[PDB]
Amino acid sequence: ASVLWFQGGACSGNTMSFLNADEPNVVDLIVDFGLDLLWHPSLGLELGNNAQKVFWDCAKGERPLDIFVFEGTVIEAPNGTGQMDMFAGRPMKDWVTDLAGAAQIVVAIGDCACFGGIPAMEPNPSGSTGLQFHKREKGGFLGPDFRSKMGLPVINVPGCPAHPDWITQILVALATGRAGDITLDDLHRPETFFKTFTQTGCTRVQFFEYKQSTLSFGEGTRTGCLFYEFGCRGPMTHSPCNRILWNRQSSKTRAGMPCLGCTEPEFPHFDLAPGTVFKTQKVSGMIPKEVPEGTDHLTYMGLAAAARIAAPQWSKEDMFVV
Amino acid sequence: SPVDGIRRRLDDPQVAEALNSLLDHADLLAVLVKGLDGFVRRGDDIANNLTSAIGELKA
Amino acid sequence: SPVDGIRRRLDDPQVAEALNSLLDHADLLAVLVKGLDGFVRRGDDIANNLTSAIGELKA
Amino acid sequence: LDLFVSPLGRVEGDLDVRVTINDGVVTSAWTEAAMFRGFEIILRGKDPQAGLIVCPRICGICGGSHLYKSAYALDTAWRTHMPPNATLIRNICQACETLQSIPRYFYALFAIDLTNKNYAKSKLYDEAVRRFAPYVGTSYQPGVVLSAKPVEVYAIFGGQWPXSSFMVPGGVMSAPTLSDVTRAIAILEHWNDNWLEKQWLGCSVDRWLENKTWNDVLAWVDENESQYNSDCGFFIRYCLDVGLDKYGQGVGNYLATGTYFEPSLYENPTIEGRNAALIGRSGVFADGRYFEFDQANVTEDVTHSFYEGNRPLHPFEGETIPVNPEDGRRQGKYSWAKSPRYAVPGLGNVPLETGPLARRMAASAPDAETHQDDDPLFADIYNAIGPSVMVRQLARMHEGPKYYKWVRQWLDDLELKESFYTKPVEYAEGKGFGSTEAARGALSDWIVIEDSKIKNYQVVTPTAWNIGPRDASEVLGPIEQALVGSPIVDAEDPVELGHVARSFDSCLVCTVH
Ligand code: FCO
Ligand code: F3S
Ligand code: F3S
Ligand code: F3S
Ligand SMILES: [Mg+2]
Ligand code: 3NI
Repeated sequence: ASVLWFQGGACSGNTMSFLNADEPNVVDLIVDFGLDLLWHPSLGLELGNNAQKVFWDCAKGERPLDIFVFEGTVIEAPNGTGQMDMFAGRPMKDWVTDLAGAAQIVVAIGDCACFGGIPAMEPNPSGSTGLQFHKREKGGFLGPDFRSKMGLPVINVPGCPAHPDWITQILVALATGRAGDITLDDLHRPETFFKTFTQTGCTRVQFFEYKQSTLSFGEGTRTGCLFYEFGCRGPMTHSPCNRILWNRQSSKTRAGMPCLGCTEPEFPHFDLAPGTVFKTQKVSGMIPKEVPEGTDHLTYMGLAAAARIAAPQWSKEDMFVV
Repeated sequence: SPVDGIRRRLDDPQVAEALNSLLDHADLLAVLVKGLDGFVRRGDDIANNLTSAIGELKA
Repeated sequence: SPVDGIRRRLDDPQVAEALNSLLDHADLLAVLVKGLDGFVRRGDDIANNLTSAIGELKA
Repeated sequence: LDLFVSPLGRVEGDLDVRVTINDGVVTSAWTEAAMFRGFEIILRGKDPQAGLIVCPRICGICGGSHLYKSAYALDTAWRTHMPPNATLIRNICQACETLQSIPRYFYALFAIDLTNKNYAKSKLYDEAVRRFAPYVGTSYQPGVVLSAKPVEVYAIFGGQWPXSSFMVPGGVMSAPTLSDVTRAIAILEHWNDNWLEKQWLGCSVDRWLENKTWNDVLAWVDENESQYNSDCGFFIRYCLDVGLDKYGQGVGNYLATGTYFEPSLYENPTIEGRNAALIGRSGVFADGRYFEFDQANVTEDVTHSFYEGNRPLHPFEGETIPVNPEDGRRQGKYSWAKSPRYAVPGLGNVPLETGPLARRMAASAPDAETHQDDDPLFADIYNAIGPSVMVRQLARMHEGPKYYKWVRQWLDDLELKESFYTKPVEYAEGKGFGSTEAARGALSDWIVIEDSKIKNYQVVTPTAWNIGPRDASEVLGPIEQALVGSPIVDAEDPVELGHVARSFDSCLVCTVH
C-alpha cells in the first residue's frame, strides 16, 4: 500500500506525533506492515526533481497511490492562487487536487488538514482550509462530495496534533484487511477513536461528577476537574486522549492542562479570543456557557448542585499526590 | 418589512398599554433578575450551606 | 403617538435604570432560555430517562 | 549553472534552494522558504496567553521550545514569579524535546543522505548504508524509535508531546508526582543507555564530555572499538573520509540566546536578568570575539522577504504584512523567511548562525558562572578546523550527553512538595521577551500585550536566523553562505545542498510561522 504524505500549512506536529508511534512504531509501520511510504517531506530521501518525479507519477496515475496523507492546511491565499504554499513547483493546493483525485484513500491528519485548524483562525492570512471541512462546515478544499477511489470521503484524523495511534492504527487496519472495520463519524473521524470524549478516562471525572474544581495550576491540579475554571473542553470533545494516552504516559487533562477541544473542528475554539484561554466562560459567574455534550444547562446545573451537596470529602482534597 | 410590522404592533393602543405597564414594573423585573443573578453567583455558597445542613443531620 | 410614549417611558431615569440592569443580567436570561430550549429539545430523552427509572421501580 | 532544487525536503517544511554553480562549486545561493501561515498575524488581538497555544503549533518538532519561550515572554511581560520547580520542569521539557530532536533529526532527516551514491567510492559507504539507510538502517531504526523517549518525559510533565501548552505564566500547569519523576528518570536513563551511550557514543556520556579539544575527539574516535564503531565515531570518520568537514562553513558568526534558567536566578523573569540566569549560556560569537546577547540588537529585514517593509524592525515593533509572492519576486524578494540580523558593534547588522554550534561557541565564552555551561570544546574545534557540516553536526550531537546530564540533575533537583505555579496577575499591558534555545537555536518571542489583548507578537526562530534571505545589504543568510562553496558532484541529486541545509537542522515551518 503506497503512501504519499504531503504537508501544506503544517507545523509537522502530526508527523512528529506519528513518529512517536508505538505498537506499531513508525519504522515497523513503514517497513513491516506493507505500507510503502513513497515520500514524506520530513522523511523522504528524494529531493528536487527525483521527489517531483515521485509526486507527478502519483498525480498522473503512472504509479498507484493507495493512501494520500495530507497534513497542514490547504493554503489558498493569495487570492485563491495558493502561492503562500508553493511545493515542488506548484501551489500545494494543486498537488492536493491531483493527489486526492488519484489516491485510493485520502487521510487528513491533524486539524489543519481536517478542518483548517490554527492557520484558519481569523484573519486566516494563508486562506487556509481543510481538505473536506472548513471548521465544522463540510466541504473544505475538496468539496463536500469528494470521494477517494475506494469511495471514502477524506478520513479526518483530527487533533493538533493527532495522536500517533489515531493514524497508525487506521493504517494497520488498512494494512491488515480491516478497512471495513473503520467507521467514520459525521466529521469523517474514525469512530474507534472519536466516539469517546477526552473526558472518557480522564483522571478528574470523579471531581467532575462531584463538581469539584481545580482552582489553580501547578499543585492546584493535584485535585479537581479543569472544566469549571480552566475551560476544559473534555466533556464536549470527542477523542480517546484519556483512553489511549499520549506518549503512552498521560494526557493534557491528566497533567492538569485543560483539553482545548483540538479534535473538534472549531479548534481553536472561540479563536482564542481574549478571556477564553484556560478559562471557563460563565453566565452570571457560575453557569458555564457550554455544558457537556448532550446535556442542557437546566439539568446540568441541577445535577451539579445535587453533586456539590453529595460530594464526598476525598473529592475535595488532593488526589494526585506526590 | 417584518420589523416594520413589530413597530406597527407597538402602535396598537392595547399593545402599547401592556408595554407601558411592563415598563412601569421594569424595576421589579430588574430586581428579580438581579436577585436571580445574586442567587446564581452565590449558588456555591448556598450549596455549601445545604452541605453543612445535611452534614449536621448526618451526625 | 403610542409608540412615541414607549420611547418617552424609556427616557424615564427609573425605567432606564431598570432596563439597563435587565441588559446587565441579559446573559443570565439568555442562558436560562437556552437551558430551557435545551431541556425542551431533550425532553424526549428526559421522558425516556423517567420511563427507564419507573420501569426499574416496576421490576 | 543555475540549479533550482525543489523541494529540498527533510527540513521540516517547504524549502527551495537556488544555487549558482561554477566549476562544480556553489558560488551563490538563495534559500526560499515557500510556505506561510502567518501565526504572528493570527495572534494579534487574541488572548494574551494565546501564544501558549498557537506558538507550539509553529512547529511540531520544536513546539515545546516555542511553548517555553512563549511562557517566558508572558512571565516577563507580566512580571510573574517562577517557582524553582516550574523552572526545572520547563528546563527538563525543553531539553527533553531537544534530546528527542537530536537523534530524530540526525537519523531521519540528516544521516540518510550519508547513503548518497556520491559516497559509493568511500570505504565506509557500505557501513554508512547499513547504518543510515532510511527506515532499514541499523542505526536509523533504533535511533528514530528511541527518539520518542525523551518526549515521553515531556508528556509526563506536560500531558503530551507534541502540543501541550502546560508552560504558563507563573509556572507550569502540572503537578508532578513521585512516580512521574521516577518514571521520567527511568525513561531518560533507558534512552541514554540504549541510544545515547550504546548507539551514539559507544561510551558513557561522561567519557564523551571529557573531550575538550578536536584532538580529544579524534583520540576518542580511535580510543577503542566501541567508540570507533559508535554512530558518533563512524559519523566523524565518515565526514573526514567523504569531506563533510570541508564545506558548509557558513558565516562563522553565531547567535545563542541561551536557555535553561538556573531556578534560583530566574524566579522573577525579567528581560534584563535573563542572561545571568541562563545555564546554557547566551552569547554572540562574531569576528572571532564574544559578545553578550542583547535582544535589543535584534532586527528583522524583509527586503528579500515576502513582506511589506522598508527598514529592519526590532521585533517589539515587528510587522508581518505579507506581499504576494508574484509581486515580491518582481521586487527581488524570494523567501517567506524574514532576515533576522543582529547589531554587532564594529560589524553592523550581521547574519548570525544559530543552533547547537552557536550554543557551543557561547559555552566557550569566558567568565561562566558556576551554574553555566562552560565548555571549551567547540572554541577549540572552531579554531582547529573551523565550522563545517561535520562540525555543525558534532555540536548538535555533543549537546546530547550534555543535555542528558542536565536533565538528569534537574529531575534530581525537583522538590516535589514545593510549588510548581505561582498564580500571576494577568496585566492588561505588558512587554515580554521570551527566549530559548530550541534544538535548532535561538528561538525568541517579543510580545506586546495591550488592553488585555495581544497587541504585537513577533517570533524569530533559529532557522529564520539561519535560512533567512539576504538583508538590505545583500548579505547572505548563514545557510546561504554555508551553501556557497559547497561542491556539487551531481546537479541531478545535489545532495551537498541537503547536507548544508540539514546540517543546520533547518526547520522551515519555524522559519516562516
Ligand atoms: N528548534 C527549532 Fe524550531 C526552528 N528553527 C524553533 O524555534
Ligand atoms: S500539530 Fe501542526 S500540522 Fe496543524 S493540526 Fe496542529 S498545527
Ligand atoms: S473530568 Fe477531565 S476531561 Fe476536563 S472536564 Fe474535567 S479535567
Ligand atoms: S486538546 Fe486535543 S489532544 Fe486530546 S486532550 Fe483535548 S482532544
Ligand atoms: Mg517572525
Ligand atoms: Ni521547528
